[PDB]
Amino acid sequence: MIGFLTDWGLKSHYVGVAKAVIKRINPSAEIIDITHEVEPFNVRKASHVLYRASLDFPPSTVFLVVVDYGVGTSRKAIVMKTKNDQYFVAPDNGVLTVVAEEYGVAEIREIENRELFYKKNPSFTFHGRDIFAPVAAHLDMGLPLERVGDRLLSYEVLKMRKPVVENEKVIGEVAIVDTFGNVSTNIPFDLFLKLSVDFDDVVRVRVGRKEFKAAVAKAFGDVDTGELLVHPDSAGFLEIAVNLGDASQVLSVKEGDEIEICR
Amino acid sequence: MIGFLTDWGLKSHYVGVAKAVIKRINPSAEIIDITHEVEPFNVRKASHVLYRASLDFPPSTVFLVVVDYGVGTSRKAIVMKTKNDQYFVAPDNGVLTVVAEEYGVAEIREIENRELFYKKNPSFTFHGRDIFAPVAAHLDMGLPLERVGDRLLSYEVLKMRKPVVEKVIGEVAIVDTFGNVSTNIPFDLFLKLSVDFDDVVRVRVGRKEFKAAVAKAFGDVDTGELLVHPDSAGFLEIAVNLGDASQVLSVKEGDEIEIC
Amino acid sequence: MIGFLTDWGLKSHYVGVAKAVIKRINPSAEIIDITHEVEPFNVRKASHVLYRASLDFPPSTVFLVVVDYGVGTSRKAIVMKTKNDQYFVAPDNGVLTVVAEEYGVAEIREIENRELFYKKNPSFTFHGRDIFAPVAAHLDMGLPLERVGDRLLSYEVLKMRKPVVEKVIGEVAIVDTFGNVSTNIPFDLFLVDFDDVVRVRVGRKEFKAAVAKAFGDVDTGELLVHPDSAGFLEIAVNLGDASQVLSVKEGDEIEICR
Ligand SMILES: Nc1ncnc2c1ncn2[C@@H]1O[C@H](CO)[C@@H](O)[C@H]1O
Ligand SMILES: Nc1ncnc2c1ncn2[C@@H]1O[C@H](CO)[C@@H](O)[C@H]1O
Ligand SMILES: Nc1ncnc2c1ncn2[C@@H]1O[C@H](CO)[C@@H](O)[C@H]1O
Repeated sequence: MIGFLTDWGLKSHYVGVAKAVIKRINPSAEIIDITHEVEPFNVRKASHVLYRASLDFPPSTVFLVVVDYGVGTSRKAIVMKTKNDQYFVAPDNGVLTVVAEEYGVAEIREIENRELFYKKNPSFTFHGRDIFAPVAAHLDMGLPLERVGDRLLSYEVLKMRKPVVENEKVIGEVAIVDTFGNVSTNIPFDLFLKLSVDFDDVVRVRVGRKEFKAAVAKAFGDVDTGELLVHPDSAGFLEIAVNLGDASQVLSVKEGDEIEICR
Repeated sequence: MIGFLTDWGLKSHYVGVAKAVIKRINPSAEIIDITHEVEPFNVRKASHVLYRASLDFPPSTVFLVVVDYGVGTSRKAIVMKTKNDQYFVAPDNGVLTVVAEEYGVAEIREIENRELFYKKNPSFTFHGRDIFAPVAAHLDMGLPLERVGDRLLSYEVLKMRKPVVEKVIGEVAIVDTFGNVSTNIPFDLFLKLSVDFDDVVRVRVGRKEFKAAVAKAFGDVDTGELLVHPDSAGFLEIAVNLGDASQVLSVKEGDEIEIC
Repeated sequence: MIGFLTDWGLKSHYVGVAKAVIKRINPSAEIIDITHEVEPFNVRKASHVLYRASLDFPPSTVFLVVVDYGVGTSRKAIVMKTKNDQYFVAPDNGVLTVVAEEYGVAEIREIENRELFYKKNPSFTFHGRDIFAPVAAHLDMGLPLERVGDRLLSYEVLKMRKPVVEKVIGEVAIVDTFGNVSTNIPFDLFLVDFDDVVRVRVGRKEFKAAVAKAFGDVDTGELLVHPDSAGFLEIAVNLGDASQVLSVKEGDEIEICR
């Protein structure tokens, strides 16, 4: 199957034309949209969403990831193979930073085989349709990776301050704010569990100059309606939520904001 | 096939990983999204959307319904088979109220067979992915109902105000993209008011009253005018031709409406 | 395959039931959503989106186009085949204006064969589900065009001002999610050369913009004029929102001077 992730939006016809190109190449291709609502050009956000979603896709899955503000420039178009046997077709702009770091890099190829393109002369600003989609389509069809082009020894990496445990607390950043307003950080709940904390404990969540108390719980309903809670999200990350409410509003936080959780 | 309905939104990756899990259990599963934009936690809205959508799905359809604010709590995870031969995989929180009342209940099973789960250790807040989705996939693929778990004799029901005639009185059930206001009032029940097409009735919402023409199509009235008619599911719906009824009437779902 | 375009939105269950209907007629039907977020009743916007998307769909593609404010009225329901071998199932309200003009019309049939319907008695306001969807499904299965109904020798046309060159002038056709402003001006006509700086006039205000190939060819936040993925001249702000910066909306007149 092909996992599809972009910042194109479902309002425009861009997603549909890319799917048409894929289906023209392989009528039997299975395309699963991860999301097409990544905020415009937000590669940092996309890198996180990609990793978390990839955890639920099987080995051999080909991911079409296109959040490409540098489309048409000298930035490289690449295909990465992670040590967990998954494939990623994307621009070399750092969007593959998290999967590369979490799964390990097995091999990286630059897309040079023009025979895999949808058009002889790709549009200057829509490589997603003319280069990335068809390449993902061919790979998902059995095309050997080596046929995409020559290997690369490096790839662009997004500078990120790794979440660490230091003196009774864990420091990190807000990675994703979902539809409910739940605030998921880049702090692994396992890392958080090294602060010798447990469900039913109460910890302090610090955002900027504010400090909130929050119960460590398993489910939203484990606290009264409207109350804050700290729990592990579906991908194993520490998330802050408000039962039947919006944590991003209560904390007044947005993606990228530094967040601290004291024991 | 599988009818998918949630309050997860299409912006998050939640819907995609759920479909991936389903596709992993059954590569040829046909998944049709009813909607994933149900307002967060709004089980009442979902209960109506579910029923109206189900009317166009064939018998044997397995519906995956997940608007589950109680995920991870003691609330039951169930599978309901209605008398019209449709199956519903959902939390026991009242979201299946309308399909239960309209189609009647044939059987109810509590999801207990852990071998039907996606992961050995289900997440505390994403049963949609770890329990409901895979169970819906297995069911849509043949799995006998008895393989789900023990039977249940009752299910949580959403308290509702059954629409009656005496004028007609009901509630706004769904406000769609266009702002059309669909009620829980069957258009047939309304016709038992000696009313007829072309007649002008009065719409009473809150403390305001409007004049509305009984018509068949939006274009049967001048642009911007209010009309009362049967929507695609047989329910009385109020709309503004080339306009937004919800804005004009300044009404929201759950709102009580009166037609004299 | 079927290209699906409407103004129904993805929030409502309408799109879903329409797809269920297509699938019941043909379980193997391949449905590709072009968009369901066309502004309500905006047939003009839909006509441009339909054409631009259709350029990337193969011949023999069946397009289900339903932006039908006149649903339930005397407006005709039709099936149009264009000379580029694509089929369009839609209301006769001008939504097919652009594909008809750009590709040329091969034939038009009024939908009269009721055996192609979803139900004997179609709803008054959801022909998308009861008439258009099933018809598109059948055509996609190989149903001969002559089996749809009788031929029509005309169709409703949305009058439109054609862009020119004298500096060139045109109108904003589509503003995408990024805020990029795509016009109805073919970038070929426009072709001045890349790297030159031109003037963009949007009513009373004027802006300077670089003619470039990639958004990144200018500095962050700067304006550029380039060909979009369909070949139309588009105005964009690198890493920004041109629609906001230019304070323009679809339908607005746009001028570009050397
Ligand atoms: N105005 C813009 N500035 C920079 N990048 C853009 C702009 N519009 C679209 N893109 C990028 O084009 C890519 C698709 O080719 C998208 O992933 C998007 O990030
Ligand atoms: N902050 C929250 N409070 C209560 N329920 C929630 C919250 N966030 C998500 N959910 C529920 O989790 C379910 C998915 O597991 C969704 O159907 C949603 O209703
Ligand atoms: N209030 C309304 N006025 C006019 N047309 C409408 C209204 N609501 C829905 N429609 C049309 O009904 C069609 C679907 O049957 C849609 O394409 C939409 O344009």
